[PDB]
Amino acid sequence: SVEESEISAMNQMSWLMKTATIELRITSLNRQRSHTQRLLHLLLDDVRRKILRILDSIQFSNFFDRSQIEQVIANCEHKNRRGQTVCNVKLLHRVLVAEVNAAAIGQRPLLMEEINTILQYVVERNKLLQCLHAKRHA
Amino acid sequence: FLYFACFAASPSDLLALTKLFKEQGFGCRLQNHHLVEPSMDPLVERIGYFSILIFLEALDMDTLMTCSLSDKIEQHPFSSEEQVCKEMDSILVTLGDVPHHGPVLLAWALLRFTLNPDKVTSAVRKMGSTAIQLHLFQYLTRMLQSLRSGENNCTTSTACLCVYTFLAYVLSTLEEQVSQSQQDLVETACQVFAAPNLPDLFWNMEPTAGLGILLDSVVGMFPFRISPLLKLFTALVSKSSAKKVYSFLDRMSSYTEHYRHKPHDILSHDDETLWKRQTPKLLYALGLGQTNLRIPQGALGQVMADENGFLVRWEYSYSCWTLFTCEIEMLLHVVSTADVIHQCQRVKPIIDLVHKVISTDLSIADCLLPITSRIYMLLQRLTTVMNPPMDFLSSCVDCLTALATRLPAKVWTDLRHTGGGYGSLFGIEQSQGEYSVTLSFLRLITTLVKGQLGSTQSQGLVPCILFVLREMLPNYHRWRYNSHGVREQLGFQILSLIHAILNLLRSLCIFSLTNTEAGQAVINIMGIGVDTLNTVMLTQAGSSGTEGQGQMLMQTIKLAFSITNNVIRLKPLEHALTQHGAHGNNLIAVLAKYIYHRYDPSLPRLAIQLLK
Repeated sequence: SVEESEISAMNQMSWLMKTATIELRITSLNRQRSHTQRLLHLLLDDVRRKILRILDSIQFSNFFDRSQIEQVIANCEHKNRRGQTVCNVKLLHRVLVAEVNAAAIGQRPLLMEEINTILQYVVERNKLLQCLHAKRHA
Repeated sequence: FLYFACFAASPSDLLALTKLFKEQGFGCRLQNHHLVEPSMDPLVERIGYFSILIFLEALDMDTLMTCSLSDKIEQHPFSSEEQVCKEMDSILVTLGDVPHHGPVLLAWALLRFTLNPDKVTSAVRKMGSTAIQLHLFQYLTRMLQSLRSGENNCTTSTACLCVYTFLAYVLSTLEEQVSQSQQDLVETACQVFAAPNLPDLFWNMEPTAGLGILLDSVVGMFPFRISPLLKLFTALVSKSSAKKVYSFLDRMSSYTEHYRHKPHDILSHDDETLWKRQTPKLLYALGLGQTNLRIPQGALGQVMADENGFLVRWEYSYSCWTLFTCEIEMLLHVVSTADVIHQCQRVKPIIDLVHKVISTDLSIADCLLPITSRIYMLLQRLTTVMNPPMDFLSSCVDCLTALATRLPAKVWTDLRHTGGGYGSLFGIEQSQGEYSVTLSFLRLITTLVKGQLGSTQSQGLVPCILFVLREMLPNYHRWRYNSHGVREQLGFQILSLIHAILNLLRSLCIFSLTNTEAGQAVINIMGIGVDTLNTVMLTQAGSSGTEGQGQMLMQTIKLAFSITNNVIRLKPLEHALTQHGAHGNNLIAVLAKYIYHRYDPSLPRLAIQLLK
């Protein structure tokens, strides 16, 4: 449970699961009872049973012409490693500063702030996507 | 502590004890303090508490109070002993660092006060400022609560008596400085008065000294500060002073109000100290209510200046019973507002005492008929709110059960008329993890089934019986337990109801036990094994080896055993009882092993009966 590094704590617990899974596969492929029994006992013996709290921890909820801004944002979305449909704010910032740099001088700061806003939008969007695929793996 | 309470502990042994408790630091500077885990913390406080009590008991506050009162302090064992007093001063002067140094520094300062009022060095003054600074009042409160959590035997009675004598001397010697802790000290009396032998002593002494002083000032605040006076009165409630408290509330001597501005109908004496009330003031204007408390004309008000106006203590003889009736009418009229929750808190100090009265002397049941009739409508109103103030429902059902202990069918019809509504409290309790509502329901139900409700009356309670048999007993093991013991006591009350019904109903309990989950549940209660029993038995940390959590546990076990005995006598359950458990320990073997139980013969005797 990482308040500040939630995405990590997620991907960690995820691959930790995947490990435990390949493990239990092998172990049942040959034999053991004790460790299985103890994990079970701690998982169900009457305190919210453990796997129940673990479930409970994955949280299930989640100057510019607007439509063209939406198109540009959509072109800067990459499927992050987990299938997170993230808006890459670095590329969006680069392209937005590029559209600014290419009556024009007096509105330069306005377009610059607009670009920074589009970038922050892409950033929060990528963050949402991350968290999405994170809860997905979870 | 007990020996000193039995024979006067001499001052030299007391000085040695203080030095020893100093080296160990009241149990905090332990030579092996490193090995203590969180499961051992209450023991230290125990080692702490006696260290306080032993210091307090060795001071013998009673003889000191009597000597100061009679002008013969030289008869105190501390008068001729200058050296012990000086060395104990040099020792206790360094205290002030831990809460266990609260009481010892106080009484000893009190000691230094009594043995030489004119020879008070700055040492004793610093000691007193420290004791007041150490929150020693809440310290004694928690110490008494813990030491009484073990079913107060001789030991907790001696402890509370020592606390009563010490606090009496405190209230007698420093009348002025204590006023800031009027909350905490109250619980202290509410702690001391929990012993059955204390209330008669409080009622037999003069009212102008000791604990009575705290009562007097408390009377000076009613009915503004309701909860303190009501709690203290409920506390003094014993079998001999029941009617005393009844009459004391029937004749209130002062009525207190907080006034922001001097009303134009208040005519002052020359000194502005004695005011006269010009025209009637109506207390509670709840319409058409027969309990119209009115402070009469010409009545006097003693005016005490408060930073925001005037605290007016008017000499008015308003009946506390009718005033609480009007407050309950207010709760009935305002239940659909938001302050209902807060309202319950202004009411709980009354209802709590009412049961305390009604369950103390049934002969006063009729005299309190107004609140008893209002409680039914109160429950019917406050049980359907989205926020059941669980404690208010609990105290209500408790007073109702105490009323049912004398009039079974009457309370039965009255409560069945209001309605089930208990299911919501049960669900909320299971979700939250405290079961005062369910337990109160169980107590009322047990009294009803035991009060010999006529044959026609048992049919109306059978649904509650099915609820007690099918949903409570089968799952009470899995329900969340916020504290230890409450799950066990829930199961134990369930079994007590079941048995008392079966010891009178019969056919239904038999069928349920023989064909439903209750059979296997009671089987498990029996099959916890004698080893777990004896283990929890060694877990009891005090004299309450006959009154520990293990005692309730063994009671639950013997209850399950007598239950199965009766069930077998009166008739899937048999198959489960003879089945070889899936873990290798056939239940009958666990039963036989109970022959090892050597503390309580009835348990093995009943196991043998089940075996036969």
